[PDB]
Amino acid sequence: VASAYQRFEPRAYLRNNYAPPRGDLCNPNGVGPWKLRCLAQTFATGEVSGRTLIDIGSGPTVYQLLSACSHFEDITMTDFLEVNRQELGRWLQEEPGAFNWSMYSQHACLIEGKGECWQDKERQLRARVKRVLPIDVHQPQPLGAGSPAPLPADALVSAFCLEAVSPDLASFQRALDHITTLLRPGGHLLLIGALEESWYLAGEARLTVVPVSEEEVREALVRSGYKVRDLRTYIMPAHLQTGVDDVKGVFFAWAQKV
Ligand SMILES: Nc1ncnc2c1ncn2[C@@H]1O[C@H](CSCC[C@H](N)C(=O)O)[C@@H](O)[C@H]1O
Ligand SMILES: N[C@H]1CCc2ccccc2[C@H]1O
Repeated sequence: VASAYQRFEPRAYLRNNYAPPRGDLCNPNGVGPWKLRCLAQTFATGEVSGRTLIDIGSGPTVYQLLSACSHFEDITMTDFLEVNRQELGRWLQEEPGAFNWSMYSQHACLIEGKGECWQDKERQLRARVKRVLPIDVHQPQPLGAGSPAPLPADALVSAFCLEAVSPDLASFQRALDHITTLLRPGGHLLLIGALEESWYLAGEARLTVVPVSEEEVREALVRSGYKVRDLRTYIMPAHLQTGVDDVKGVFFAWAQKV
């Protein structure tokens, strides 16, 4: 795995999953609106709050934190690759060539229904993101020892990471335990991932994925000592099946550490 990700191309990844058609948020039945809606509805309950939040395996994306940013003042973004942390930086600093997340910011504002302009939303996200750290979910201590990230975190967010970096279920379970050590007791985990997928492309890189089911995800969460508050499934429509992968569905889980 670690070897495969060496050819991971952030620009090709973003283009494959966050540019039209999947990146076309106008159709409410798409995977993007669905993910944003799951994240928005969860935070809207007001039951997921605190001071610090860690995003596990952020890669070069920020959509997963658009609704979250208004509930946590200290946000930590992370990733295995330096190239991704660099791409993130370009957007956080508003540097040349940053990826345009404005459509997602606008829809998150639309979905949240607080009449917030998307520039304010992006402003808050850039402000509350205090650091982009390297990470390895396979190490018992993902962030290492003595990381600037406040621990234990109040909340964790991770999208398309674990299943995309573990050769099989077992590795998936350990990686889950590994990041859970970063979550404060009683804390919350918002996990999004691919269902029954086995590979996806990112430029020259061809990544293996462990095909997981909703039950396998639920059981793994429980085994890690979580209380599954909510677990949803989104079936990938034919129109969003483009050749960049073989994903069948997408899952969203809101688990609380007990
Ligand atoms: N061992 C590891 N530990 C943590 N993250 C890893 C990893 N190996 C690879 N990754 C990272 O996991 C990411 C999977 S892509 C997910 C990107 C983004 N979170 C989204 O929702 O689209 C990549 O950025 C990859 O570099
Ligand atoms: N590995 C992940 C990459 C991001 C993504 C987005 C939407 C649907 C599926 C997927 C999976 O391929």
